[PDB]
Amino acid sequence: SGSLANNIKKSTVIVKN
Amino acid sequence: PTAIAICLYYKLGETPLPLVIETGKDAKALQIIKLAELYDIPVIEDIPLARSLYKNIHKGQYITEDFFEPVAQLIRIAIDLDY
Repeated sequence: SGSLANNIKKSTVIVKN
Repeated sequence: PTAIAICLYYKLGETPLPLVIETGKDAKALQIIKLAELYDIPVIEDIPLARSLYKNIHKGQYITEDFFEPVAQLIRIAIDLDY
């Protein structure tokens, strides 16, 4: 648990539709 | 309708190319975007680019040549200059 949140926290940029 | 979110990670000297470290559709896309807000990660809406990345570049894969320049442009907009 927390892998998703930790990945987002360290992210550079999110692309969405 | 189908929500999509692609999470791109690039760290000079670690990642040789930008990496798709997380993806999501539907409920998981919504959660990715909530977390993006929480951590102040830039979110860019680009529907053709999101769909194409989602189809082509799976979680844990580096971007491929078709994406190099469009993703560079996002990185330039998004990078924290730390001052």
